[PDB]
Amino acid sequence: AVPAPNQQPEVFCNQIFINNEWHDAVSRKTFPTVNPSTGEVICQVAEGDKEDVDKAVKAARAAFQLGSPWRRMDASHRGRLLNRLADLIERDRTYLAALETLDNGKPYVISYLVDLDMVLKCLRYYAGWADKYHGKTIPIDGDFFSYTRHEPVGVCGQIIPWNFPLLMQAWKLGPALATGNVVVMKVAEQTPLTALYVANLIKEAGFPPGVVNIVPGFGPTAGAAIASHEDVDKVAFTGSTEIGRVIQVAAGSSNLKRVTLELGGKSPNIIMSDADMDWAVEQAHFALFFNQGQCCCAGSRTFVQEDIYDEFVERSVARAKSRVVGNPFDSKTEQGPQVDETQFKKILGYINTGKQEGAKLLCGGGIAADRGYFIQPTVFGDVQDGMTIAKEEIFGPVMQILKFKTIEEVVGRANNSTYGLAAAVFTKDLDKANYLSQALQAGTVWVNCYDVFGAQSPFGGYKMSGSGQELGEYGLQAYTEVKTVTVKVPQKNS
Amino acid sequence: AVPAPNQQPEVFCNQIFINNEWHDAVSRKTFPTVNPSTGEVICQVAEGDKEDVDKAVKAARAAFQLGSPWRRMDASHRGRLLNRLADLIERDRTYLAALETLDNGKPYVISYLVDLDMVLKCLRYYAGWADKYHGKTIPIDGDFFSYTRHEPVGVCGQIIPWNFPLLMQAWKLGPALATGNVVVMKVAEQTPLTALYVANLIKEAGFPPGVVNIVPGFGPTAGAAIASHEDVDKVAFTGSTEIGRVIQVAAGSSNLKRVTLELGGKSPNIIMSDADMDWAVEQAHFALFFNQGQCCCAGSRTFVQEDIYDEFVERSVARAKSRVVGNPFDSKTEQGPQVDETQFKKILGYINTGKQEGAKLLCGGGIAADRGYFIQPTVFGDVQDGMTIAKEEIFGPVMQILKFKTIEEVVGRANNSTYGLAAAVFTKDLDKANYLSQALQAGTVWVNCYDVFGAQSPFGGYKMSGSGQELGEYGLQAYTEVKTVTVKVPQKNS
Amino acid sequence: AVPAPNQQPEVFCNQIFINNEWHDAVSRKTFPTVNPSTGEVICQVAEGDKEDVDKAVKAARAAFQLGSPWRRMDASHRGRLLNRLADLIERDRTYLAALETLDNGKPYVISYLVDLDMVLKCLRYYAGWADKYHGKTIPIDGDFFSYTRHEPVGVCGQIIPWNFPLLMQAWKLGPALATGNVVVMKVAEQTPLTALYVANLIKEAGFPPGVVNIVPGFGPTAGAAIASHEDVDKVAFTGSTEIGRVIQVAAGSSNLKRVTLELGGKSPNIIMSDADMDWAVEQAHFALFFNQGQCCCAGSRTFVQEDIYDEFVERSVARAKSRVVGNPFDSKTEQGPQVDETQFKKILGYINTGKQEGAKLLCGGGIAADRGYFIQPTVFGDVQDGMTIAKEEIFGPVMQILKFKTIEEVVGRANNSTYGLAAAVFTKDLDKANYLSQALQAGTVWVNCYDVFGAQSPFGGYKMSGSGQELGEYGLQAYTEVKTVTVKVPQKNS
Amino acid sequence: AVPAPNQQPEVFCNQIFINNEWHDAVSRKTFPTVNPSTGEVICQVAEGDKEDVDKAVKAARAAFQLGSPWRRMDASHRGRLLNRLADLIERDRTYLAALETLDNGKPYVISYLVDLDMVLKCLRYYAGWADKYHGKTIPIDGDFFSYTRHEPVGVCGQIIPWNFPLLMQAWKLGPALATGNVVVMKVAEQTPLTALYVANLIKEAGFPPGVVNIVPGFGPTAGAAIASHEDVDKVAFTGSTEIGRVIQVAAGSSNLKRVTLELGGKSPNIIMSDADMDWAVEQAHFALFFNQGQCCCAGSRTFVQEDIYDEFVERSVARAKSRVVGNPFDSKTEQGPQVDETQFKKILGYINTGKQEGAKLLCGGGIAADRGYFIQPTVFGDVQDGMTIAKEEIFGPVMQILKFKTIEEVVGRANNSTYGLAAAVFTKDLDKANYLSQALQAGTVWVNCYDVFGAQSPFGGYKMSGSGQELGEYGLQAYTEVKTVTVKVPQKNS
Repeated sequence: AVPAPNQQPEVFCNQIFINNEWHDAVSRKTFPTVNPSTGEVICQVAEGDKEDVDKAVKAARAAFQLGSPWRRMDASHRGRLLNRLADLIERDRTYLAALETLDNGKPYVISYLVDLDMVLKCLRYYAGWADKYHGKTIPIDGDFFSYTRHEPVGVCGQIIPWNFPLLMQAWKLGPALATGNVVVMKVAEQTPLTALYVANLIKEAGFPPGVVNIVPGFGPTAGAAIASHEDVDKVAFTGSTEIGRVIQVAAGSSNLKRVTLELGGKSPNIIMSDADMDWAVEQAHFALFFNQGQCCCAGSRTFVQEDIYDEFVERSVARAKSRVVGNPFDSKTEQGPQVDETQFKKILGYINTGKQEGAKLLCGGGIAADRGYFIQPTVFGDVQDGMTIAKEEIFGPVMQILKFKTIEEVVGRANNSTYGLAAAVFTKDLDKANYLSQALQAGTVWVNCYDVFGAQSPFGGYKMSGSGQELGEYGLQAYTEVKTVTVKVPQKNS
Repeated sequence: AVPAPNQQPEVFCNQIFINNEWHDAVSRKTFPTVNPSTGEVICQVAEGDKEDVDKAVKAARAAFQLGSPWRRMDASHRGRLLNRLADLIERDRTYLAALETLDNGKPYVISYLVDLDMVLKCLRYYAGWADKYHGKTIPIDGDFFSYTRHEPVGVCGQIIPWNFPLLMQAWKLGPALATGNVVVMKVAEQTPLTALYVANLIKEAGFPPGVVNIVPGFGPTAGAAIASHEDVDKVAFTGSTEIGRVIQVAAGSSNLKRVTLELGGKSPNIIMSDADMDWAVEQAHFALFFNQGQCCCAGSRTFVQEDIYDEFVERSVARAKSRVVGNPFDSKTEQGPQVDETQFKKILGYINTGKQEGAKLLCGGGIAADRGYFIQPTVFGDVQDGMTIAKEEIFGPVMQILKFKTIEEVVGRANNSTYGLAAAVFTKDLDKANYLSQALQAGTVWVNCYDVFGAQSPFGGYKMSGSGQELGEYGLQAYTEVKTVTVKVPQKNS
Repeated sequence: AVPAPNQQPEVFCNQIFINNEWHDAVSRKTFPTVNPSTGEVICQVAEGDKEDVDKAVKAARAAFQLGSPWRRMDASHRGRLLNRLADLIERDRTYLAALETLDNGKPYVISYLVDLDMVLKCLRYYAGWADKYHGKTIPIDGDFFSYTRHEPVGVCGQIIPWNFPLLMQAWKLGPALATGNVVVMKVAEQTPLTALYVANLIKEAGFPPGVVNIVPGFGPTAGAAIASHEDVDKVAFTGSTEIGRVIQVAAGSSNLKRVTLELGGKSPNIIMSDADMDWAVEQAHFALFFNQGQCCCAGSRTFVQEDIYDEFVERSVARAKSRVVGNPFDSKTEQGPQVDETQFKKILGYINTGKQEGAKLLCGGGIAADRGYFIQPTVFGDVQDGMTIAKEEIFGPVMQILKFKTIEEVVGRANNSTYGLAAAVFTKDLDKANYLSQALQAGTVWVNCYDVFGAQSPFGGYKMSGSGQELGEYGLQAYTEVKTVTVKVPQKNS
Repeated sequence: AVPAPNQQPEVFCNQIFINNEWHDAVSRKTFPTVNPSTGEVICQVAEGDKEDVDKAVKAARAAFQLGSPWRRMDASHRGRLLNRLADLIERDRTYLAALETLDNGKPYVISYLVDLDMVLKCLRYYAGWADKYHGKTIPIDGDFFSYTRHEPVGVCGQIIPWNFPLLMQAWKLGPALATGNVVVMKVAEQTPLTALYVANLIKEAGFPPGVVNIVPGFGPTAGAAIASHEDVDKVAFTGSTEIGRVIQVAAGSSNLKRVTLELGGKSPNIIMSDADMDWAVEQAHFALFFNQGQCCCAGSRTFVQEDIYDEFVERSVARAKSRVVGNPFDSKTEQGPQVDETQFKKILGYINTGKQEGAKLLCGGGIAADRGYFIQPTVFGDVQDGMTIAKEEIFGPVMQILKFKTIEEVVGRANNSTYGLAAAVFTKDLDKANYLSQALQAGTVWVNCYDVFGAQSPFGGYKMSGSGQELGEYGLQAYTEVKTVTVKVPQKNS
């Protein structure tokens, strides 16, 4: 049941949001955001820079000041506000679902039923954490009373990617606002629209000004300015592992601000011989092709037991070949366009490599439309560990199927990586399930499923997949400062 | 590798322990504790009464007075004391292993390698909990500072059975002492020796007088006294499903003191068709025959799938037929005698019942010795739910094997009981394992194992199997009082 | 700013609520519920007995069936529904505020701005706990995977008082429904109306039938039946210190069900010489007189240091003499009538006793109106520890003001009580505030404030003040079953 | 009770510790360690470089290999070893305390009763954590079983400063080893000796080889090697606020490893007029002069209310004049030498700096002995906020006393700092303490005490005092990896 979408929704916000006010870039410069389906320009947006960031950072600090409305306000009320924002976004659910599809290109039915469901659940989840994250009282030695304060970290720099525009915004705002922090958020130049409108609903929710500031622009400028700002207490970056090094390097060189990173991966989806064929075939397909393959934890490495390899591939190629590519607003469409031309050509260049590298091209491999950034659902067979496509994150509709024999083999090959964001195991065996979920060096291991995220379930990565987690209770840690207060008492008793 | 035991351990203690001092029964009355292997008197024991109990409560009450050494005592020092006690106990491990065997009858190997092993770990485990059970600080509405204190409940009465004299003493003292309570313990008339000697080590450990008081005697008097005393803040009793209520009523009529209970069961052992036969066979035998059948969580109902019944049964009979019964001090001895004659004829009585009821006796079924309380390992086959041996806890080396076809059937038959202390499933299938562990109404579900107890692993029970928990972090709850302190402050800030 | 009250609200529910269906008593018997403002009979109400409780429990048990909608419901969905209930309550806030006044007598202004406010926040608070109450994974010894399940406890009997009809029901339902339990609630005969109407909203919110069953009636009939029921897993009773015991034996003598008690007290309010007169006096007045003095934790023992005693006493009388008593619906009315004649004659009888005992009657001491159950704000001075009025909870608008000299002294006298529900200390000294806050044997200690409850803050009592606590995260414990699942794994690694 | 020390303790360890083996530098290079009391060379010590570090890292990685002794080791057993290690350290308490003063310069009496006491307390505390850091089970939406695993981070690099050689080592090893990590530790060129001797005990303790590896040497070499190594999973650096920056970038450019920082401070000690003068003055002296001024959290900023300033100043200057400087092995000595010549000149330059700035030198201000790096207890008065001595951490026995008027004023002046490690308030008023403990922007606030550290008490910092904390349960956060495991289940039920 998905409400009919407005295929050309009108855009109301396209500037810089500061102190619950809409501003032009200081420079007066703007950038265009494009429809990835047509290549056409949707509209112009304010191009924020250092001076816009400072303005935003000045607004946040003063809103984070002791005695300020936001700082004094009940922890319970912060959650009421978060619930309100949830209420209003739901009110604007059909519109936002269409605008997200318009700028990002993901099919509307997904935008409505998945992305916007997940946004509502995440904000409502964190509303419930607002007054339920407690510090401790500590039975310290001697005649002393010791307790801890879990205060907000402060002015939080937040940079999010384009693959899940709205839900990334929610994943960040949730714990930061539930914990009493203020935010200056940097949104992706490819998909800044839905976040700019939500800032409107942030305003409509009742949130005081300066608590959430969004500065649209470009990474190296706005993004870098935040990463370098001397009055920013923490920066959360989600995006290319390349810029990540940039963020951490600038961060130590600015003020030693608190830095958490959530980068890419090359997630292994391991199908053991005793797996349910039909189910593993469909979850494997979803695992890689979901969101036009542009998922942090896409199952881009399909290991299949040799005894079943041929059948699995067969069904996967059949499955892949049936995937409907086209208008995201068309109910039948399973896959919309790639986010942008650069990414578009990047994936094509990967496929090209895969071919020359010797991987067996079984289907797709080229452009799926003369218009927009469409790429055919591509499946490579007989993929090797050394192949470029089997090592580098493609972030596209390119499926990699590797052949293995034993469980000891797949663990080492799966774990032989610089990444460790996610992984999955398909098997009926209890000991196989447990062996693997323990042995795989991943921040998330799915068993007989894939891409199952819960508002209560954390999402963190290992190795070069970064640090820190998202969702669940763990999220509140990186947005909180712990203060210990140890008071001298007349005489301690148990 | 077990050190040669003293088959004739000398007993140093047989009096009443109050305020780190040994007292004579106020009545001057004593009773004999007897070796279940020979049936002769070990020694005379002070027979505590109400008058001795009152002494103990008064001694305890004073040790818990605000400002006392124990109450002013550092939380971490509390752990050192239990850790010291552990260290003292290890020093006397060989001595204590002999004494427990002498009074209880369990093989010296098990006493040394199992029972005492878990005593050290329980005490060492809870020693680490002493200063790590935190209170909270709560982001309450209004300009207030709210935090909780986890205070000791106060004077705690503890009644423990005879099947695990030392381990039970440790399960109870573990959470009690680490969390700062004081204790008046009543030990089993059948097995008082090891507990009395341990009180002595507590003396040497450095525990302030009154902190632990032990009053040997019988239930209706001593036990009743603790249960009825109007200055007893808590009473922890483990044992008969019958007497437990007496506690709930006797205490619920006195001063509404805290009562948690850990009572008997009829725990079902479910063997699925795809389980490892050899493993299942040896585990099922252990699950029921462990500690001469004298276990609360004995797998007293072995459910076996039709497809594997015959082979499982055959394998079961030989294993039991091979089980070595005799002098507990014999290295080769697998099973000692029942704790006393009352138990011995009682179990004899049950075996008889099955025979009449039509259960197929497959082995054992009679007395294995003309001296001591030895009973033959016995196996009943083709057992049906409605039989008495399938309904009442036998607490002896009598095995019940039931046959089933579907998992939905065994779920219902397994759950159709007044008990719910534990349960087990043996299977290689993941989905069965998850299904059964969830569907089963038991406090503890073992999968592909049995009697797997962790000091860190909690021990609770459903229905009439008792309330409250033992072991793990959950144990400290029942021995802690939560006091909320709410403070007015100038101006509340996040 | 309170909306105009409807002094004669219509009654829409007055029967027995089972399976979201309205039923008459099996016997078809009914009882009258009275307006304490006129004494006149408001309406007739179904008189539930054992037979009706059998009905409800059978509906509850079936609602708790494994595979049932309530059992299968997303934990997050349980939270959505509690939020739905609060929303519908908010829509009917003015109505419920008026029916609560008519049935109970409490001032309309208080019912609206306090009672239903706290009702709404409590429900919204626990809605957020719904999917945040986690079990643990345990690093147990050996090659095992051990974790716990925090399952619902099951069929929960809830017997609630009349002093906070709506808040009490919300206080019980919140955590219970949040942990996935099903409820059979016994409401006060004096106050059945507002809770029955909520029953309508429970149905309207979307709760599956049989998840909540409310059987209004009388204690010895309805109440005892619940307390003795063999298929009830837990009984939560709140009220009379006398009746509480009936519960503990009835349940301990029934099926070993889990039993929580919430009984009265005689909470000491300690005012030190260096306290703020203005603040202390106004709080000391509030502490006892709130809700017509019918609060379990009312500060019925006012200790005032000798140096400030007289000035305080003088001011307290003036304050109470000025307290406006009358029509609860009048904005200027400060104190309405007592809940009923039973309570009415009871407290007069207590005033009588206090006179005979030699307590200094300083104001009031009699009837405040010829119609209804109004009693004058009463103040007794020079109260002594041995006096009846200083030992038994009056639950009326009767204030006791005692004299003391040292901080060492008031602690002994304050803790010299059978109860331990609440306490308070008023002072500007840090060491005095900490010293007393620790040494006071009460589940709740207020500093420079009184009756400060946060839904996030637990509410429990010491000694004979009952067990467990209400509100907070500790509130989820009493409605949870801990299941331990320990699984054998190929090879354990850190 | 202090045992007389060995004033010329023998050195038994002086090389590089890898896999429980003592090795020479690859280069065979050594460096001399100096006695800061005599200025003479104590002995030669192996000078590790990149190559020696690479060896240690591989040996660390090897001990962390899945299926290794340390990885298979029971969490509770991990605790036995830490408890064992502490035991061995206690046994060598007098020797290690002598060596620390010899190498560090702090008074033996303090080394013995403070540092080594604290070292023991840290180890035994974290021993009890080993098996108490639980993961959680999470009520995720859908038919799934979701849980998280808290695995070790891996190879943990630890660079420690010289002011608390043994205590700093413990603070790092404790949490690291309790959670199952392996260590490659860099000890200070000034104070490598006692840390090396412990390595010997670690072996006698029984830790599997490679679990802890200690590399003596220099910062630009060993430290930089560790921070840049591609196989070190996390780097924790403690020391110079300047160097702290170098680590974060090298780590950002190396392998994006986890980096926690603990830098310098300029902690404000705020004395209110109503504080206890005598207590305040002796604590204020201690707050700064402890450990020859060489504490990151030194009360280097003493704010005194104008009404009591003159007397406080009067009292503090005398107190310092009476402070004994000399041979740390002489019991009467309160203050030994600074750690070295670098530190020695640094403090002289700072004392000169304040002199030039116009700060009133009230006592000391020069060299205190011709031999070794002894410096006169120095007290500056009428210090202004803009002065360098009021802004930069001197890390010497140099006291700065500032004057203030109101509580709101000192709050802004105190918080106006790049540091936020600690703070303290002296007052008898409840509202002032609570107001200030909340408003002070510090990782740790003391009330009426200073330098009160408990193993159970977390130790972190605000602003440019670094990230992450030490001690408490919060100390384990940095040494833990969170893995979420999400399993498809037949049908989820509560």
